[PDB]
Amino acid sequence: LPTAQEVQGLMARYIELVDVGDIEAIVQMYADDATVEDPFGQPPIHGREQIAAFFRQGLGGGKVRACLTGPVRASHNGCGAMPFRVEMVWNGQPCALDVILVMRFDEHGRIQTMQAYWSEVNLSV
Amino acid sequence: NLPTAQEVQGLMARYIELVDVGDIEAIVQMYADDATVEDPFGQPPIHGREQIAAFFRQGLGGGKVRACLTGPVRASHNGCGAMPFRVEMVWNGQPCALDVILVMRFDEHGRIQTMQAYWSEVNLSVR
Repeated sequence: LPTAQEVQGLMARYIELVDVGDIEAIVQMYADDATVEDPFGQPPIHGREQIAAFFRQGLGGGKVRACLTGPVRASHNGCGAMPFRVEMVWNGQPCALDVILVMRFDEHGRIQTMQAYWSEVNLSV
Repeated sequence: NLPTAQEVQGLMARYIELVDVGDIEAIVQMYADDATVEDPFGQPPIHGREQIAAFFRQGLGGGKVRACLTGPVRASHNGCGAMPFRVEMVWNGQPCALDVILVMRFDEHGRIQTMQAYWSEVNLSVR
């Protein structure tokens, strides 16, 4: 069960993995039976196979940039939240998306649940 | 009347305004009667307006707390939103800043049903 400082580290690395687009390293940060709700409000994705398919589709050939826009907030029960921005172009016009991610880690330092808050009101193009 | 994403951004932005001014009463008014609060997340939750009101009395009550948004409010389509903000106050006899992230869920009447605040000592900064 990751300490507060370890959570900050695990989460910062996660944005780094998204920014570079290493899909396989991203999937390995998740527990084998992790759950993903992105966007929060829609039905959750379950398991690495489904999570992998989700990322291969989203970060696939997309060429995306992602960066923390503020410090990672972490608690003492293996949970944390962070604000970040996702930028693309694919259309000639710069597009941005502001998101806040909430994660709960397990006793092995793997992501058990992940929830991303954002909607169309967070798009800026 | 479950708030839309845009209404959530408004409600949450308003919440911080009240915390800044210090209107403790206007804040408790925003919570539903059987609302739940977890601040900081990881601690046992407080149930009911009574406890909640008692809670804010202790915290915001004593101390000239200051607070501002540090980024836009993220909002879902099912009455939930999350936002990042900073709190400024006097900690253990020193000027300090606290970086926080709040997660809220509203009910069918625009009242806060659940509130969870993420922060720890790792989010504490001097001056």
